[PDB]
Amino acid sequence: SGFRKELVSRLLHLHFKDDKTKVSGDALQLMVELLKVFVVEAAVRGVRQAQAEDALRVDVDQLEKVLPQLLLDF
Amino acid sequence: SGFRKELVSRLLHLHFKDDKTKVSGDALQLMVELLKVFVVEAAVRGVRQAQAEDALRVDVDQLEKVLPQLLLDF
Amino acid sequence: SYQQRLKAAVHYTVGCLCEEVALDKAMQFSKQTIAAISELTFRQCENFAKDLEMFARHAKRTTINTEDVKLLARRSNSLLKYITDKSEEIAQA
Amino acid sequence: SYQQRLKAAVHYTVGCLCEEVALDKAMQFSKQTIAAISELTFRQCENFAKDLEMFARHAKRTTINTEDVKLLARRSNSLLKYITDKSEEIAQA
Repeated sequence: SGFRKELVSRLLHLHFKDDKTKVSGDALQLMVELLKVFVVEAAVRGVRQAQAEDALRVDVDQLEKVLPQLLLDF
Repeated sequence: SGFRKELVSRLLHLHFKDDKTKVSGDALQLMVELLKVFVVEAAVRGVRQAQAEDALRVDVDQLEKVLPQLLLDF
Repeated sequence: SYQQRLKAAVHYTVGCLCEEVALDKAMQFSKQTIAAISELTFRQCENFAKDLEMFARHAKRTTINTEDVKLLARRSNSLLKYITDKSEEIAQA
Repeated sequence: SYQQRLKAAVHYTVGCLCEEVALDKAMQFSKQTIAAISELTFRQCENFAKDLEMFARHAKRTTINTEDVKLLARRSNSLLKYITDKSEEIAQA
């Protein structure tokens, strides 16, 4: 399971400032892996936090606590 | 009030990986300004947080709350 | 709608990724949590994109390469090793 | 001791900066707070240094320039404008 290259291409291109900007094929595959890691880190840190406070599920409260450090690491 | 260039030079050089690495004079002046902004943002956000929770002074607790967002902006 | 469509595609992949972690860790996610991570991931792409674009142009290039991308992962040393090891596999392809 | 000396110099400048903000905002800082900001600023220089070094070498240079430094401030658009406006003054010097 993971992101499709085409999805990742569209996501990046939405945000480039200059219409000349392009992305190599190699780079694009790396970005696919990096986006996956980001999501899994978010999910795994969410779980740890829920475990730590003994909740029944990862709710948004638990997520919100782990985001600041998440964003720093990425 | 601000940082002396010589101080900033030594601070950077302490942490370069390669002994060849140098810093232009222009760059060094910009870093002097940037370091000052960083410190003033820390201080000002600390004050806002103390105000928000109606404390008598900025204590370490209040500071700690603003650091995650501070580090993200820098 | 174009961006709504891209947001839905991300949400679906995120839902899949979260389901896999949830099973692996025997812990449930609220649907609001999965939705939040989806929104987070979409926004995070903006930052990745612009950064990559600036890093390429800093090296006087208009097309982003694997160095620009590894620079992006410089932040945590563990993230650095994972993106460099992932870039060795991809190179062997 | 060399690093102790650099830490003391930073602490002194930070104390001065904080005093000036404290007066301007009519709010007091604990001495522990000023010390924490000092420590924070010292650590932050490590991150600034290594990043600058990587950004220069990404552009195949061994001496850091103002572009490396403006890249460092790319993160917030307000920080970006402040470091670019500060770099116009310095250029006029």
